[PDB]
Amino acid sequence: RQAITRAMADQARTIRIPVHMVEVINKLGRIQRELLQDLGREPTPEELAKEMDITPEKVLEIQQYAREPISLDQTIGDEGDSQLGDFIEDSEAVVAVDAVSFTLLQDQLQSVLDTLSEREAGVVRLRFGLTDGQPRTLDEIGQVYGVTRERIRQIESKTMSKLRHPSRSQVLRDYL
Amino acid sequence: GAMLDVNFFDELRIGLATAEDIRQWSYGEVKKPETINYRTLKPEKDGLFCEKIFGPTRDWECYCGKYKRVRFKGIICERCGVEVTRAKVRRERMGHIEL
Amino acid sequence: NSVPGAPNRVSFAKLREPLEVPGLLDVQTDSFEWLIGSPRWRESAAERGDVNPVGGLEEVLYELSPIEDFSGSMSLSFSDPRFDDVKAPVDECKDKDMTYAAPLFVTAEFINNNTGEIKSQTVFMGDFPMMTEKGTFIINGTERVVVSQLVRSPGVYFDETIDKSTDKTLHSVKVIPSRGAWLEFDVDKRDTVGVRIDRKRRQPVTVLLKALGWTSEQIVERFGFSEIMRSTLEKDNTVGTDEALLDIYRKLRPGEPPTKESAQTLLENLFFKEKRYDLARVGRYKVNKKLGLHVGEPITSSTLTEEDVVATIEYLVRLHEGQTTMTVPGGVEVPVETDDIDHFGNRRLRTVGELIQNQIRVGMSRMERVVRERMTTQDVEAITPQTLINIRPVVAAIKEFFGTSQLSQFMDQNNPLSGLTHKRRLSALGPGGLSRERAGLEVRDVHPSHYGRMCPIETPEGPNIGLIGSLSVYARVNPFGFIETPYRKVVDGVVSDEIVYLTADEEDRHVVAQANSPIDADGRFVEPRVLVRRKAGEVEYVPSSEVDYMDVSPRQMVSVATAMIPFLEHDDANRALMGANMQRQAVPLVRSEAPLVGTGMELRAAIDAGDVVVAEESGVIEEVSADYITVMHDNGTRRTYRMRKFARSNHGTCANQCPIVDAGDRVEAGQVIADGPCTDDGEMALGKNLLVAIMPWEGHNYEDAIILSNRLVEEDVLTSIHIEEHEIDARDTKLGAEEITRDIPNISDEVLADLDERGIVRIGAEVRDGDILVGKVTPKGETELTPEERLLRAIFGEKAREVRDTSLKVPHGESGKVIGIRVFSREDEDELPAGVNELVRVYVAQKRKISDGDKLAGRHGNKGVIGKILPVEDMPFLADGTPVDIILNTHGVPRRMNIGQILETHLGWCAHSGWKVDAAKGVPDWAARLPDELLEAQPNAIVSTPVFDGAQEAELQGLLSCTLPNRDGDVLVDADGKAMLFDGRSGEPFPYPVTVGYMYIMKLHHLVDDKIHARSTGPYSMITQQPLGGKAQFGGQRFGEMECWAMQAYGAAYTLQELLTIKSDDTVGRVKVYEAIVKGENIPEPGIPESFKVLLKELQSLCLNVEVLSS
Amino acid sequence: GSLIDRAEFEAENRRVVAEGGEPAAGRPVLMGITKASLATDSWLSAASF
Amino acid sequence: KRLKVVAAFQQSGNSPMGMVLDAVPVIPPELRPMVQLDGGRFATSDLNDLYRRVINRNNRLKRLIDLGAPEIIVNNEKRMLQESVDALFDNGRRGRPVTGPGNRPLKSLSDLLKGKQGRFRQNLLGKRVDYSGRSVIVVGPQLKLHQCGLPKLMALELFKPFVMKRLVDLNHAQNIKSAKRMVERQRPQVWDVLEEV
Amino acid sequence: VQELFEARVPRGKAPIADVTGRVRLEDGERFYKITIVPDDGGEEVVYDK
Amino acid sequence: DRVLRGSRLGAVSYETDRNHDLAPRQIARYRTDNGEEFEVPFADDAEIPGTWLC
Ligand SMILES: C/C(=C\[C@H](C)CCCCC(=O)O)[C@@H]1O[C@@H]2C=C[C@@H]1OC(=O)\C=C/C=C\C=C\[C@H]1O[C@@H]3C[C@H]1O[C@@H](/C=C/C[C@H]1O[C@H](C[C@H](O)[C@H]1C)[C@@H](O)[C@@H](O)/C=C/CC/C=C/C2)[C@@H]3C
Ligand SMILES: [Zn+2]
Repeated sequence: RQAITRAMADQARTIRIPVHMVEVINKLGRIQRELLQDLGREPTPEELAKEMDITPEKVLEIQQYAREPISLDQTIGDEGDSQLGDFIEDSEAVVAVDAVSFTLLQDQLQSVLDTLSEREAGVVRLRFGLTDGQPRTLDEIGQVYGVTRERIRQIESKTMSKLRHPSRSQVLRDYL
Repeated sequence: GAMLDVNFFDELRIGLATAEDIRQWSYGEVKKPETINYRTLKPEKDGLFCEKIFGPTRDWECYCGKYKRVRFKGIICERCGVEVTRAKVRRERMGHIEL
Repeated sequence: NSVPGAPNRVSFAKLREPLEVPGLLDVQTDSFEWLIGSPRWRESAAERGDVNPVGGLEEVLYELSPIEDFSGSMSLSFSDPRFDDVKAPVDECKDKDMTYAAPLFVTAEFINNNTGEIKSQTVFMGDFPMMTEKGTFIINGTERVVVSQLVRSPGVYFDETIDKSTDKTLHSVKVIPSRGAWLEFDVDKRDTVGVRIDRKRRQPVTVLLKALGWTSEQIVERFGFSEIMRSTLEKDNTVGTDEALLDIYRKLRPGEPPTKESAQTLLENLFFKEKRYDLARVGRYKVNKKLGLHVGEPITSSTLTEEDVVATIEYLVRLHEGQTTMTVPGGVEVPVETDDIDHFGNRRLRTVGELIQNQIRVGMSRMERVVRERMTTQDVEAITPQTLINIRPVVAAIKEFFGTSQLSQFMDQNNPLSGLTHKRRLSALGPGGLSRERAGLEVRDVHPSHYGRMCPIETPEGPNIGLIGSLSVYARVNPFGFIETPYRKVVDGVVSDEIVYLTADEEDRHVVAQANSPIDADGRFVEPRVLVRRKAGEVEYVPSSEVDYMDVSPRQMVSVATAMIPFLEHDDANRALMGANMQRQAVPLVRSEAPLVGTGMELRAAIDAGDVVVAEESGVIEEVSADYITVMHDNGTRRTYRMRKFARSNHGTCANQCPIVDAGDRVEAGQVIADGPCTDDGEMALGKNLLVAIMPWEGHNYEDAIILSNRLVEEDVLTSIHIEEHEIDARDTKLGAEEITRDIPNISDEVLADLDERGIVRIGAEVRDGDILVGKVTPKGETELTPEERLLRAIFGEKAREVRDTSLKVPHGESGKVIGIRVFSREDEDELPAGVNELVRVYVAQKRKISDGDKLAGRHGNKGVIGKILPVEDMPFLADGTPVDIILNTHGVPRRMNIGQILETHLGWCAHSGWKVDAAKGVPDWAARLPDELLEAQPNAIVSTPVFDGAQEAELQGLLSCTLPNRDGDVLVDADGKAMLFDGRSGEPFPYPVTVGYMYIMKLHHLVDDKIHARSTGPYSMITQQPLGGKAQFGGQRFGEMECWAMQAYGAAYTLQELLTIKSDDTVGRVKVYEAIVKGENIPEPGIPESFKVLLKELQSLCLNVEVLSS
Repeated sequence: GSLIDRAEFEAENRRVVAEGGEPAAGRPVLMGITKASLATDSWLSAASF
Repeated sequence: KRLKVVAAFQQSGNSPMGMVLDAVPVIPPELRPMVQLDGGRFATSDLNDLYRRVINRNNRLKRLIDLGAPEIIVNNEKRMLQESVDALFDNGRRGRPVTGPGNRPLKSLSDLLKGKQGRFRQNLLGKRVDYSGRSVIVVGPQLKLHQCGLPKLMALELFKPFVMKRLVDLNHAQNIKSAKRMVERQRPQVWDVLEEV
Repeated sequence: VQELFEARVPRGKAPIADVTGRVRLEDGERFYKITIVPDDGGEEVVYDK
Repeated sequence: DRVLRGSRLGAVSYETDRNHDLAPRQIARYRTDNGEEFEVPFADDAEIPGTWLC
């Protein structure tokens, strides 16, 4: 009986649950069912938490963990010709208008950054990591520019004060 | 013949595949009847969804997060074991069972 | 007549009827009251079969008890089912989504045998759903209807076939029970009667006979005359009872070693021990009536017997002998003939009571196995019936029967006629019934035993034709499940008024006269030769001495909704079918005016559908408003009836109930007190009365198109209210808990004006497609940002706003006001499902006008969408200035054989203008058989032609000749029924007179706003990458196989490459197509489809090496 | 007993009248449309049918 | 009838040893996904149960062989593994089909191809397309023969990227994002652009 | 039409002649018999059922 | 009582797919018992484990 119960608790569910949580799930189900038979009313979560001497939020966590998944090959409609898996929207796909909007945003940002000088645009692109993935820090840009980091930081502050102008913001405001 | 499918084909040969072909297609041997960790919802190790066998779930990310961008691509994390690449190779890599 | 608040609707009916229409929900209500065991059913059964008052639960609990162990040392029994009061009333259940139910209680008794102890406990069996006042169930707040099912009854069904090689008749028999095994006694190409038992063919009859213990002497004695039986008794090649038993055991068992106690018990377990073979009381009555075994004995011992088996073999061999009648020793004689499987004496009706009893029995079996399991493993002198019984399989069986089973349907209600005909519906298919591929051509036919038991007209017209029909008007269900029909008995040519309800077999035994036969007003027939219906459905004339039964009325053979068609006897059958189907899909308008010309079946079919507030007890009105009426009874008491102002029906239509009594009137018990959705002064009203001309007008009314005036859009003649709901739920998640709030990130203050403080909208805000209803925000989690996003947030200074916005936006192409916000919560202690925190429902309501594209129809199957709404002045008017309203088409009338619309148009014009038959010198010759007070009528008067006895054509001519003028001296319509219209557009009169009149058309539920759809780029599928489907999602149309064949047959190949690569599956192709269109470049060359790649991976996973080769 | 095309079989008679001459004897047969479409040259159009 | 398959194995460069199977392959997981819904509810893909049964019985057979068991248990375990792989490849072929919850037979690998619901007759030959529409029809007797009517509320959704490019080109919007929002709000100039496109 | 394109043997299968010549008609018991005499040295073709 | 909107358990980013430079990497050659060879490209600064699951 030990081998049968342990092996059923291991290989019963499609998502594997350890045996102590399966034990408390079985205890919760038997407790709720017996209190329904002896009561005539299906009890409350606080009643079950009173009976099992645990907290009601733990009772809700257990009753959320106890739910087994559904299968994607069932008949959704009236007649059976439609699987469930044909009506699930793939949200991780490409929305295909925001991608081309991202491309146009990159080109617009290129135009706006190229309306300034060379040192400013280079420091900004190295600071925020546009030509490469990793953003260079102030010490890295001071190394690549032959200066200290304080001049780099003053250049950064002055350029960020420059870029908040409406002449450089009226085209980029609608991109957020 | 072709394997990257450049839409330049002239034949499509079917054939009865041997065990030497089966264990040549596969990337890793699945050896546990688990799918997903019940608590953190991550793919289990050596399961039917294992990220070492079938590839990573996140774009250019290993399992332990030690390599997390495109500059580490085409390498394998020496701790976790997931080859860091795009996450769309979970649609194309196969595994096998040794009976 | 005989309804206290009836409008005076004068009838053209020539002949009196004896029997009024029975209560139309009597099948549902009386079957459920049979199941419960209600005292009303108790006194009715005491009137009609008083020998055994047995309910459904009592029958199941008595076929269950007793329940013992294997040792027989302890027994558990059941007794006394008994209900309680319901836990909540109907409207509260529909509000808070609770199911309308009541608890079951059962007195259980556990008996120990050796020492002897009985233990009486009151076991709570479960929550049992209860039927409402109108025959509907309520499940989870929705409203459901259980449909009846037609199955073939148990018994013996003798039938013959030809063999088409030797061309000899090969008879057979199928002793088919309820819940048992089968057995067939065929006749082969030879004369060896094959006894294929449980579909294991061999072994002629001597095997079963000597297996029963019969010797060759007794086989010779009972079966001596039969050449077939003596040939088999010589070709038996087996002597000995045990010699037969070992053959039976080795062929039926095989895979088990035989022994002389197993074959001793196997046959006695299969067909006689009643734990495995219980043909029901229906089957016992059917077999005992078919062979004539017992006559007056009550129905008990529901298993078979060896007497019945040898009677079956004797009947079969005398049927192959070609005899006429047979008397088995021990019983009365019976005729010898083959049986049919489509006769209505063999198809019983499994109604709702038997349907719920079956699921309760299949729950009680699984409870019984658990109880008899734990009656051993539990220790003795320690058990109690509270510990024995597990009610979980019974409550799960009830729950799985009501929710998600194809005979427990979601009740449709777009009008009370469709509610009423959604009940009283017979379906031949379902669980335990044949599917549509097993449905042969023979079962869809109309057998001649359908006269008055099932309507031949009303049925669906898709692939389900003939499998679903409705009951007739006067039909009534037997106690056993057959369908009874009334008949007036005539004695010696004197038609009496006693009424005898007759099923199909007794309808075959006698001869039955016609409904509209000329009675001589004494009971005597006028002519000696009367039409009649013979046994097999033959139609003959007959001398009137032989006729012993007469129909109760015409329209007996027809359904409810088909009896509401005027002039049915002039139409065809297919267009009448389309009219009876399209009559129930009408929508409720805002005004709902009663029809001018109708039949007598509107008042009864409206007050019997339950959607009209009817005064329970008489008295006087105290107080009226738009919500509540309080009558004052004769003795002190008062009673408030609450209305339903704008409730949402089950399909998105309005459910108004306005009152129709003033504050001083006196109502009697049964008077209609408030209209319903589609009613006017009590009776049904599905549309409006519209002036119509039958000319073809400039190709706009071409090929079943209908044009209308602008007066219907202006004066709101055709206008329905539609109410939809939207539902969202704030629940917990892994990262936190979603909240309903005003602070939605990355949103302006423009869309946040209509929202109030707790996030939901106000009441009365007119919304458009894409506006915020419920402002809900989710915890987003941790994501990395693109550098452009990072420096843009640095440029504008705006923060991260780490929670993701997912509101409830009103979907595409919807608008209207916001009626009501019913918001539940967890903190206010409502019954919410596990893991949910806050549920909220918002009800949006729009007021749809009429529009071109909407589907209109008359009452004779003359459908057609609206072609063009003309303005008022370019619409052909009469010689009075009155414009016509709609213009039908001429060419659709004569080729469809439905001139009932032309007769209804003529009689409608007569009823609108009003007439006066000038009997100055005597009543004229056409109107000599008209009733009185039909010689003259006021304008806008109502009339009523019944179905098969109505206005004659000569009487229509005579009414249409004398048709008193409008306001001037002006008879606008001559004796032909036509008028001289003027062209409203050019100006000249039309050169020929044109038929006009007042028709009655209804607006169907096929509006355009539920059909028009488009898609540029929406969602996509999961496994494959195709776009999704249907208007519920965004979805795209299906470019199937035959359209690909057409595109190949054109020679157009590039469009096929387009539609099959870069619009459905080219995952890197779609975004390049979009970018190329936006930037203005050429479309790139496509690539391979992902569905083909999926095909390749599945073929590689089926151990098939598939290598794609370059060269 | 194997059904082969009239073009492929007659070309194989051309290859076999040389290099030692004997003809494979054949008589023309008439087959229905399900039987004809399944024995095509492509295993993709046949399996899709 | 025998020479057909024997010459089929003899002519090509094939071996008959591949009819038995020493290593089963696994389909990639994105063709049998475990997608979670909104609200934590999960959805398997009905091949995971067959794969899990094969994995379970294979591990148990390996443990029985390494443990050392009598012939009855090992023979029954090997026939169990054989039945599981046969049910994986074609459920309902030999004997009773393997049913899941609710007495529904599971969708095996061959059932992704067979019949009308397979890949061939459902998703390879006829697919759902984009840039599409559907509505009811009426008679238009003033049109010429090559013309057709069209509702503007439907043609505005059919021709959305064309009209987006065109009203970006005419300076009615700053970029594609405000142009798309302008189409969604249906401002009174988008019809004047819609006629041109 | 479906039995033509599928090339089944038909229901009302009427035999045809196989050679020129005169016939030997027989009206048998419940089913006839027809035999065709050839104009050459061949056996007379019999059609029984 | 909601809309069927699924999502696989994983995120999809999009960065610059450039192959002109990568991180420098070694290649370790692992060997099983049955005469098999395998190549696993680890990074340069990576403690290469003495065993490996092939
Ligand atoms: C095909 C079928 C039912 C169809 C869905 C509806 C009727 C088809 C005939 C027609 O085309 O008009 C069979 O129905 C049952 C057995 C199995 C079959 O169900 C089936 O196999 C198909 C579905 C079985 C249970 C479905 C439950 C849920 O499916 C939705 C919600 C739940 O119930 C359904 C409600 C259907 C009510 C219909 O009612 C009809 C009109 C509309 O088609 C519907 C409003 C009315 O004409 C009404 O008079 C007809 C009722 C059908 C009579 C009983 C038949 C037995 C709704 C479609
Ligand atoms: Zn790692």
